[PDB]
Parts: sequence; C-alpha cells; structure tokens
Amino acid sequence: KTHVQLSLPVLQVRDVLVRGFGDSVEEVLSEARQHLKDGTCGLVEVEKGVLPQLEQPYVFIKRSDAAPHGHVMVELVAELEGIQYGRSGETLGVLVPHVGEIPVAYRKVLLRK
Repeated sequence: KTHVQLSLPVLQVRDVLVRGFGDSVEEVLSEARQHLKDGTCGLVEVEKGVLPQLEQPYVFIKRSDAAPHGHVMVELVAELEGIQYGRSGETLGVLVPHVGEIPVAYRKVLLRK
C-alpha cells in the first residue's frame, strides 16, 4: 500500500530517551520509515524550545493534503543546519524513536510510504 494508517504516541520532549534517528539526512529518513513500519516511532509537538532539545538531523511529519477515517495524510521532510529535504505542508511534529516513554496523546496519520 502507498499509504499506511498509523496512531503515533505523542511524547513530551523532556521524556524522550533517544532524541533522533541518526547522523545524516538519508539515515534519519531511513530510520524514521523503519520505526514507523515497526510501530516504534513517537511524535513530539514542536513549540518554542523543543527542537534545540532534540538531535539534528530532524525528521518532521508534514500535512500532505486537506483526512480519511480521522487520519491526516502526512509525509516525511528532514532538516539539517536549516536546509529541508522534501517540500510539504504544515508540521504536525518531529519524529523520534519510541522506547517505552508514556505518551500524553495519540496522533492518527495516514503515512505516504
């Protein structure tokens, strides 16, 4: 399937134990996609002071369309030293590995895979 219905655990930035997916744009996009498939991906909602607490390169989920079965359609865009790899809509948050952190909420997304 070109799209996959996922429910992403929303984590508080100060709870996150593994603050990024790796060390290159290509690696973080790779790792994010693997963790999304494996159900081991969390979401941090971006506000003032969140991103400096996480590791670059960043992986964002961004709205790709204006929402089947409650699931917002999203795609992945990476960022490193202020350059983005991909072009998409509004940021829903930054993806991080999920290693058992207790979420505050769930974000239903339809991921362009």
